[PDB]
Amino acid sequence: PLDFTNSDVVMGALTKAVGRLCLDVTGYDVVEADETIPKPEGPYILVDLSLLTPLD
Amino acid sequence: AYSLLSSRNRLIPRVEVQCRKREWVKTDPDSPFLNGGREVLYTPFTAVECTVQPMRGKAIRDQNNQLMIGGEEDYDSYTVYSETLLFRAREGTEHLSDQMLLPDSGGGQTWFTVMKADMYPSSGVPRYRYYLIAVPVGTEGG
Amino acid sequence: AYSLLSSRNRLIPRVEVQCRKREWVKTDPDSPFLNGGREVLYTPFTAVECTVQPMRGKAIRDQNNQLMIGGEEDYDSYTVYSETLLFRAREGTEHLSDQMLLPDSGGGQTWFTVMKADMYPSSGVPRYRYYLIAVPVGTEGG
Amino acid sequence: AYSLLSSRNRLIPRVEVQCRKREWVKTDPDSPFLNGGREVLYTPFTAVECTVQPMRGKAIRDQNNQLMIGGEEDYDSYTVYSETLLFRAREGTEHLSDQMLLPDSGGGQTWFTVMKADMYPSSGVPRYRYYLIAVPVGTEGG
Amino acid sequence: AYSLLSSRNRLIPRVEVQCRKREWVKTDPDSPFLNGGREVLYTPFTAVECTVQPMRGKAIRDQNNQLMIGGEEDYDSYTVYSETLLFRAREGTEHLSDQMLLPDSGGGQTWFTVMKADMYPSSGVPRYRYYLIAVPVGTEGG
Amino acid sequence: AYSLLSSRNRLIPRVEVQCRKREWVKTDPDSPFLNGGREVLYTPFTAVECTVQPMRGKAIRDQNNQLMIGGEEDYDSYTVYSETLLFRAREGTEHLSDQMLLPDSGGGQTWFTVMKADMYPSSGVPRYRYYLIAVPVGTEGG
Amino acid sequence: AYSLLSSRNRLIPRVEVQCRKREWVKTDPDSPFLNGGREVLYTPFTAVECTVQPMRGKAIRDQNNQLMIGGEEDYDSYTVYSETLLFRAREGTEHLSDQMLLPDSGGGQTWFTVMKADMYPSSGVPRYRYYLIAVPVGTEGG
Repeated sequence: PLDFTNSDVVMGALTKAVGRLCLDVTGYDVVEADETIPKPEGPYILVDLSLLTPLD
Repeated sequence: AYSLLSSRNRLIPRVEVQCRKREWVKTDPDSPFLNGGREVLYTPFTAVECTVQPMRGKAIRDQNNQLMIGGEEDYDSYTVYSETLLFRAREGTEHLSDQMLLPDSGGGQTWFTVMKADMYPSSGVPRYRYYLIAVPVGTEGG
Repeated sequence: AYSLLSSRNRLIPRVEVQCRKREWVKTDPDSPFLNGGREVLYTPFTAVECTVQPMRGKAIRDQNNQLMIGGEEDYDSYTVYSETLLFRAREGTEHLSDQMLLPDSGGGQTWFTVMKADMYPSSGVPRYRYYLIAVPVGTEGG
Repeated sequence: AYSLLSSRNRLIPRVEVQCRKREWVKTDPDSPFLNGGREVLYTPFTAVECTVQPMRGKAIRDQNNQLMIGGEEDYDSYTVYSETLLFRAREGTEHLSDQMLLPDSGGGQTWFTVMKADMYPSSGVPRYRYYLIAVPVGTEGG
Repeated sequence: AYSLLSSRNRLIPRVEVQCRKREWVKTDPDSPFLNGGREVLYTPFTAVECTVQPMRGKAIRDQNNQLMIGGEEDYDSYTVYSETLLFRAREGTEHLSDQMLLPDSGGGQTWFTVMKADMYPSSGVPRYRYYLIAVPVGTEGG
Repeated sequence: AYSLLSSRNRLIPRVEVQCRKREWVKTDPDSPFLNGGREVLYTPFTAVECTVQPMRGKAIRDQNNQLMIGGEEDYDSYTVYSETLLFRAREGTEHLSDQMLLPDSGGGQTWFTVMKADMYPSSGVPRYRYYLIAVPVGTEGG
Repeated sequence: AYSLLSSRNRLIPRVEVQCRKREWVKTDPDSPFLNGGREVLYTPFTAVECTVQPMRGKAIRDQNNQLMIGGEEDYDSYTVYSETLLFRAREGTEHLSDQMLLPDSGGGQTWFTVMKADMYPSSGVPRYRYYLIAVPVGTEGG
């Protein structure tokens, strides 16, 4: 009954948090690296989770 | 104007092949991304008559089974002459490249994705040449 | 002197194509730069008779749709034989390279920019060969 | 349809060769790995009629004995035309590439592993071309 | 000995072209350098009969207008067959390479500098082949 | 089966050449190494009839005298057609590659070491092609 | 055996050329080096009949005048067919490569050094092919 939010939930929600703030400020369009699509029209931003570091 | 080439051949055998068009769509309701949960929509069709031929050389990238650090991966390709019009992907749109189903070196059947299409707009006769690469095993391409 | 080649062919079909000349101009009143807000001026015209043909190989840079980190970009090219004179860009001037409209692999129509022009000044007959590259999708070249 | 090529030749001599299919299996009872102690299972067979030919150039990687920091290693290869169907490896399965026994430059006999197979699905006649590379001396390949 | 090639052709048209020899001189009175303020001296002349032809391929370095970080630069070249003797530069001397004026892809006329000259001393007939590269726009070469 | 090629030619002259087989042996009594003080044992013989030809190109590695930081070193090679069987080295054994004595560009005679041997097991006729490289001057190869 | 090629041609003109053999010697009395003050000894001679031809391509290293950071250097080369035997350098000796005097692109005459010699020991007829490179201007080679 003592539940929580495991790693998978936090990691996936961090991308969307970055995605919304980029859209809401710059006014550009957003896209991730996870799946490939034909290049959109107009300015846009690409998001990628390049690296991840643990603390021992 | 061309006359002989504007008609179907009567010496070399030709076969028909199956194909399928491809689009994509966004599924996630709240994700702010154009990608969302991408999905592909298919609509089948066939080519009137086609000729299939393999790569001519033996270059290391044209071999069928390739040794990688994971395991003996798989690769195939072809060159096709056809009288049907097939389209590649176009940017700023939701259309993807057409695919068509052909036999492979492992004895099965798999989908090949159109990569290069050749046309002669000034001649008039509808004869085309395509270059195809087999979809990665276990996926539906991109 | 050449006689047969100094006249129009009567066996191979030829077509006319549309073109357009290109200049550029500075618009910003106060910017100290030659660039300013660049603009291009067009003046249309047509080529008397032309023949269009595609690239012969299958080299990775000659394929139509290319996979980049952003998405499946687009590329096209041609080789054209014509009896009209078309010019490339010249430095220290305001003239840009001529462009001409031709069909593409995606089924549409787009502008191609002249990159290489071949001439035979010592022969006399006005027959030329050009090499063209499709303008990037969503822009008007440079 | 093809008629002459759908029958066996009557001018150029052809020979039969021996082959063997290959699978693999896991032996370790407690190891958590798909590899385990790998083993290969064989099932012999023969090709109806074949033609063997050597590499045409003299490129450094096509020479027979090669100088490495350890010692004069060994290398061989061939190109084979055959009317039997041989298969390469397929991923996500337990099947490996077929092998066939041929003479080598050292006077002995060794196994060659199929690497590239060419087929013409639209023609119909069962004529194939293969490219083979000799198994490393002292092992049974991979 | 050669007879037919020792006479002027009577089927293919040929044209004459203009040329100019080139030296150099030091002008600074006090500078200790061989360069000084370099100057070039010219002496015009003409070639008896010549044939001009363009480069055959489409390699990136043979295209006419090239994209650099500054702007769309200009480039041209030719291959010339002639019965006049033209000389390249010689070291330890004050002589430079001969130049000759030919039409370009931009519709104008510019000077081309001789880079490679071919001769057949053992044959006797005075027929030569040259390879030329257009002088950079806005300068007189080197 | 082949008939004409199964007999000796009667138009092109052919010559016989001398050869010698090569093994190796360990001499040091106490050294723990397989190498020890290596020695080579020879057993002479001759080839029935052979044809010698030089390399066709002019690539920098095929030139005879080469400029190195030490001095103008020496290099030679050939292509030989023969009806005698010659063997390359085989691993895990004490046999080395056969050698045969041929004239060189310096006017002398030196030993060439077999590097590539071509055979056609499915044809039957005993005709072979070899590629040879001259032993380094002052040594007996490896 | 060859008959026609064992006699001098009667259609294509051929010319004789001059040559000179080359050795070297040590002059310093006290220097401990094999080099000492090197000197070269010459002994002239001539070739019976020869044919001279230039390089066929236009590769950057085959052009006559080359642009270096110092100045427009000079380069020339040839391919020669001859019935005289000329030798390259041999190691562990005091003999150097033969040289022969031929016309150059600058209108003068200079010495060319033999670099590659081709022979057909199994044929018998004394016909050879050489490849030559012009000595650096201002020196006598090496």
